[PDB]
Amino acid sequence: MDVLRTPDERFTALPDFPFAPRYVEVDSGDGGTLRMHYLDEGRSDGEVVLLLHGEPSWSYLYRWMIPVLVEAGLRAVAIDLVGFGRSDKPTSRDDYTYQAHVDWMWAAIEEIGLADVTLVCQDWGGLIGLRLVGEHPDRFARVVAANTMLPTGDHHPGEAFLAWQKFSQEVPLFPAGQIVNGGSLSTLSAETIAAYDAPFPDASYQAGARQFPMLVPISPDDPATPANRKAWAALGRFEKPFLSAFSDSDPITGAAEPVLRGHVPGARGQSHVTIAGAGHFLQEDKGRELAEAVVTFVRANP
Ligand SMILES: [Cl-]
Repeated sequence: MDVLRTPDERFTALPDFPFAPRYVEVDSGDGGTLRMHYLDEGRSDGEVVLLLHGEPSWSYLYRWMIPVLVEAGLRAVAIDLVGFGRSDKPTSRDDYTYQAHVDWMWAAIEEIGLADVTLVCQDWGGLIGLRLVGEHPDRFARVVAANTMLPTGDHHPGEAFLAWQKFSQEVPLFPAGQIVNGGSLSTLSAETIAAYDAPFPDASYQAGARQFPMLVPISPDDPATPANRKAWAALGRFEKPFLSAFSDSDPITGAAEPVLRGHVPGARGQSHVTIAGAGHFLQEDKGRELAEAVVTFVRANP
């Protein structure tokens, strides 16, 4: 596969993001190697909180949450998906599949060497992350799901998702920063918008961003349907702590909240929260509040 790397000059002086870039290498899947970017902050022996972003964001999305987690004595790790952030970026839309993202993310987790992980996931961070919980439950001590789901293709995704999907394909120029603004209640600053555009100097870097919405299973003939059904079944046996921390103003994922909460046995008896006054990208609107909920949940489940 052919692969681009975003020049480092794109990431100079991003506001509120004083976290050193770290990298791991993973197999591309067709005989080469891809570099993936991650952040690793806080005490080296701290309980790991793994922060996974989705479409079309990157670890920059977690910048308000990281300091709260670190101050609480936790180790915050955030990984950029292939195609995003400071990770390498295959050039063909056909290089990106649900399976490939799952394999790439698992390889990153393994290479970094994370154990007894508290997953915090949103959007595609959870479509990938929750599948990984199903496939490797022993790796995850706890799970926080926020504005996400694990679709098998068996249920209609809702009109809000379909409107996003159509826009993502039809828009002539794909404006990642304005998309994140679109899914936030707060007005993102010009510098924040620029931080989300930083990975994508032009359209040649955006194949992963264009393809993601087409990978969401919305019918049972999806290539991910068999694996997602198996992962869903495994999540239905996950007895370890599971927290629902969805926001109140996200039409795309709102319907998924009670389905996920009801399915996972480890959600029973946990103090689920609704993050008030936040849109889809709830980490932008109420990042501190979500991080505080994660700290409370970790401490309540020693
Ligand atoms: Cl999407």
